[PDB]
Amino acid sequence: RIAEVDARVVREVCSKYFYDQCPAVAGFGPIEQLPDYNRIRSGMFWLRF
Amino acid sequence: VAPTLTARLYSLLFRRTSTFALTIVVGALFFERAFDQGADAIYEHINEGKLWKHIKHKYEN
Amino acid sequence: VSASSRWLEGIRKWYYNAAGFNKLGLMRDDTIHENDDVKEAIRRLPENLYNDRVFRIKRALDLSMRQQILPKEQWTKYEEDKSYLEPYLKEVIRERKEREEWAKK
Amino acid sequence: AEPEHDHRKRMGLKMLLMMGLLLPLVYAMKRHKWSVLKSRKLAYRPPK
Amino acid sequence: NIRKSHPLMKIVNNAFIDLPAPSNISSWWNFGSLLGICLILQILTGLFLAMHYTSDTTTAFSSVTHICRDVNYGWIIRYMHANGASMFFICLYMHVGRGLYYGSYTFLETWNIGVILLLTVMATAFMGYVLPWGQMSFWGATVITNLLSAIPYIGTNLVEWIWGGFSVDKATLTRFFAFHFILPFIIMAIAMVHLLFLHETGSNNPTGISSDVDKIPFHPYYTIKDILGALLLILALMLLVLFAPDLLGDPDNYTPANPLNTPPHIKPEWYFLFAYAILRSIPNKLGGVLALAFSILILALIPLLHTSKQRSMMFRPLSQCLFWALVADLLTLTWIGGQPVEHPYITIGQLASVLYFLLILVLMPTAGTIENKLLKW
Amino acid sequence: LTRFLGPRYRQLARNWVPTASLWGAVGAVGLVWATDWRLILDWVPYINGK
Amino acid sequence: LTRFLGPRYRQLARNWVPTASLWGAVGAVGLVWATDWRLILDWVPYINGK
Ligand SMILES: CCCCCCCCCCCCCCCC(=O)OC[C@H](COP(=O)(O)OCCN)OC(=O)CCCCCCCCCCCCCCC
Ligand SMILES: CCCCCCCCCCCCCCCCCC(=O)OC[C@H](COP(=O)(O)OCCN)OC(=O)CCCCCCCCCCCCC
Ligand SMILES: CCCCCCCCCCCCCC(=O)OC[C@H](COP(=O)(O)OCC[N+](C)(C)C)OC(=O)CCCCCCCCCCCCC
Ligand code: HEM
Ligand code: HEM
Ligand SMILES: CCCCCC(=O)OC[C@H](COP(=O)([O-])OCCN)OC(=O)CCCCC
Ligand SMILES: CCCCCC(=O)OC[C@H](COP(=O)([O-])OCCN)OC(=O)CCCCC
Ligand SMILES: CCCCCC(=O)OC[C@H](COP(=O)([O-])OCCN)OC(=O)CCCCC
Ligand SMILES: CSC1=N[C@@](C)(c2ccccc2)C(=O)N1Nc1ccccc1
Ligand SMILES: [Cl-]
Repeated sequence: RIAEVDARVVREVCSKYFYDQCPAVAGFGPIEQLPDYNRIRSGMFWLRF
Repeated sequence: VAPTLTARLYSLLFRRTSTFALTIVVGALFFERAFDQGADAIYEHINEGKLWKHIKHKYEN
Repeated sequence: VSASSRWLEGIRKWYYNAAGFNKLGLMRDDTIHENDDVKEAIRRLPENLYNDRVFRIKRALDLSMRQQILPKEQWTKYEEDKSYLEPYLKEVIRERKEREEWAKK
Repeated sequence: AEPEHDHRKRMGLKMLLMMGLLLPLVYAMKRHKWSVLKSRKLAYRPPK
Repeated sequence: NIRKSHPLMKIVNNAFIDLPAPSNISSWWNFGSLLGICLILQILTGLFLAMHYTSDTTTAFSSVTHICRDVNYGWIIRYMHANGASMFFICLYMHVGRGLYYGSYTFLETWNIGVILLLTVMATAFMGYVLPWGQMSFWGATVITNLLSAIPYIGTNLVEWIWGGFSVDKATLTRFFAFHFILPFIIMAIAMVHLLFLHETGSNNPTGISSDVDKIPFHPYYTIKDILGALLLILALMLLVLFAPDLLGDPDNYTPANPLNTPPHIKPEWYFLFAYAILRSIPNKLGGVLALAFSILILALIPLLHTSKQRSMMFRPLSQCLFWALVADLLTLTWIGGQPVEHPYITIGQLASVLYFLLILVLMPTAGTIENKLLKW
Repeated sequence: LTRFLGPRYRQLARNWVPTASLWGAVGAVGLVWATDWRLILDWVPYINGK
Repeated sequence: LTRFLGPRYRQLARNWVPTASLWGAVGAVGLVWATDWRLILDWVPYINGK
């Protein structure tokens, strides 16, 4: 099941779960500089792509 | 459980920014024709037989 | 002590409810304009009052954003408004006035 | 005195129609982004 | 991350993207960017008018005509520029009123140069309205420039030196066009210093209480609200351009300037009528002029008149009422300014004129001292 | 100069090729639409008119 | 407001008084010279002319 994996597989698999998906976030401590959720959410895609 | 139109639009057009932008530029092209076509059709139906486009047929010769 | 200084409180309770910062769950000292004297007084607050002051202000800026207020049950009662900052603030001013009196000797 | 009279009204109609579309859509984008904040909930849990 | 380290995009980042801003600033905080937009519109429409306008009395009236009839889409450019100037003054007056109601004037540096930004815009729109060279343009230009003749000893010299003659004529129209061209760029430079001092502290907010405990990034929250606001700014402009272009303009300006007779009743544009009323409220030359200057320079000494221990009027009912009596009083002075010096408009103009200066200098300062004592501090 | 020719860099080229050819469609279509280039816009069926 | 009235502040006033009255001579003379104010410049002997 590993040797099947090549670069095309990770791109397809990662986009399926990561690209343009709503993440869950949890913060604890001195997190004033923790980016706002909309900024986090916009980091889940690239306008160049 | 066939995905609705909004879901099939996302999967095919919107997920990639490039295709998202392509259909904005194409959407602008076809929106421009139908908007100026329909809009001008309203402006003159209100003002029917009031301006030169309508009375052009009298003074042809 | 008397009935005349009691309707005096009645018009101060009136102005209090009209001012309406109690509608955001706030206390009078939460609304003081921060100058150098006030910033010092806030610096001197113990941890519990500082943290309480932070949350009440945060809760109010949240409400102000939504143009909402708290239920009447949760408004700050004029009777229970702790002037927690004026003791610290009055000592800050007292120290500053002392410096100013020395500065002209 | 105003030869542009008819043309300005035709434009005025197009301006009203586009605004009737764009104002609620842009309003919707504002509300979309801001919804993260408008429904946020706060809790204060100090040590005792 | 290049957005934070490129020396050019660094200054953009710290001003429009990652700038901390309060989470609760209302629509009254939208007018800062609408002023910038208004300025940009007046640059662009202004620039494209200057490519077809000529600056001499013989054809200055005709070149504007030439724009509204012959050049492609110049009539719309011209009404955008004319009505854009009026939208500029709407935004200016909301901007200032926001600052007074919510106490933003305590930012002395930002505020005190804001006053300078008000004067230079007035000086611009003044020297813009002269350029079409209509009747109102000419005699409105005559009344204003003669205000300097009231200065003792050196009055007449400054007027004739400004004029380049013995009355407003060809020499004035040429230099006024040069001044009207260059001032909006000076404005943009000072508006940049406006922001520089502002970012030193960040924005105030409706409550007058520090928002450090609860800030949000400017992007995407206030980028989108500023877009929405701008789209409502375009709406206001285009309704005036495309459905009522001559509502604010006076008809008399559509007759070429005549240096030999006046109209029976002259009225400035709406955005100067409140101040013209103050001028006429005094039967003295130098008195009327000084009362006119202090009418606007009163803003410079608002911060010295702050008596409240609270910053915003949100929690000060007694100051709220005096604030709205000032808007009504200013709305009254605007009405008088648009009416002829005749009974009873004269005496009304004087009572509203005292009420203006009485509110700012007496009633509002002492009103803040009362409500401090009502709150026991 | 020739750091950028080897196995990995030709893989990156082939990964971003489908995207760049689409941004060329955005620009090209965007250039036609903005300038009203009539030589192209005649064969597309619906916009023909005015 | 009245921080600045006491023994030390009246001493500072009297220390800088000779200087400020000289900068008023610079400004006043500088204003006459720049604007060519003839009402003053007639009594001074040498500049009389042209
Ligand atoms: C070098 C370039 C400098 C440009 C500087 C521009 C300054 C900004 C001024 C903004 C004015 C708003 C629109 C008025 C024109 C008009 O009314 O549009 C009239 C035309 C009809 O026209 P028609 O029927 O004659 O022809 C028809 C030929 N097919 O359709 C419209 O109604 C469009 C207007 C819709 C509503 C306005 C929404 C505003 C959105 C923001 C866009 C701003 C972009 C800024 C780019 C710099
Ligand atoms: C010098 C120039 C003179 C030129 C003359 C111009 C003619 C005047 C025409 C009058 C138009 C008035 C515009 C409409 C104002 C409506 C305000 C209102 O609906 O709400 C009052 C609001 C109270 O809201 P709080 O902020 O206290 O708390 C909210 C809690 N939910 O409180 C606020 O929102 C008030 C914020 C400030 C309002 C700005 C208006 C003032 C304009 C001129 C001021 C110039 C003074 C020098
Ligand atoms: C030589 C001729 C060349 C002509 C070329 C023509 C090209 C036309 C434009 C096409 C470009 C599209 C790019 C694009 O949409 O991205 C920009 C953002 C992203 O939106 P957002 O929904 O955040 O993310 C989308 C993510 N995705 C792609 C995975 C679904 O989209 C938005 O957020 C934009 C929405 C707001 C637009 C308004 C901005 C204008 C300023 C204000 C106007 C009013 C007052 C001036
Ligand atoms: C061409 C003129 C001007 C421009 C472009 C301009 C622009 C801006 C902008 C963008 C802001 C920040 C955002 C906002 O609060 O809306 C601001 C804030 C401010 N301006 Fe102006 N302004 C101008 C004139 C003035 C005038 C005439 C005054 C006062 C007489 C003034 C005083 C202030 C103050 C006190 C603030 C701080 C407001 C706050 O953060 O609460 N400005 N200005
Ligand atoms: C804040 C900036 C500006 C304001 C408030 C403003 C305001 C005005 C006003 C009220 C008029 C009178 C229009 C009329 O009565 O027809 C005018 C005319 C004019 N403006 Fe401006 N202007 C600004 C910037 C500019 C700039 C930057 C330029 C040129 C580079 C310019 C060029 C002109 C010209 C040529 C005229 C005469 C044509 C006409 O009357 O329409 N303006 N301006
Ligand atoms: C010609 C096309 C210009 C494109 C500008 C652009 O997209 O800016 C970024 C944001 C949206 O992207 P993001 O913030 O989600 O970040 C995505 C991160 N991957 O869009 C806006 O809200 C900016 C408004 C600009 C007004 C002048
Ligand atoms: C760089 C600025 C381009 C300015 C072009 C212009 O002003 O428009 C003229 C033509 C009109 O199309 P046509 O089919 O009439 O053809 C008329 C042929 N003369 O549009 C074009 O052909 C667009 C070409 C763009 C190339 C960069
Ligand atoms: C603020 C700018 C001053 C501009 C003055 C000007 O242009 O010069 C005119 C007079 C000439 O002196 P005079 O003796 O002819 O006198 C002629 C009398 N009209 O010079 C003066 O009187 C200088 C006065 C300066 C006061 C601030
Ligand atoms: C130069 S004519 C003129 N310029 C305006 C636009 C203006 C004046 C002052 C400040 C800014 C703008 C104005 O209202 N008038 N009209 C007018 C009519 C009578 C008296 C004075 C001016
Ligand atoms: Cl004209």
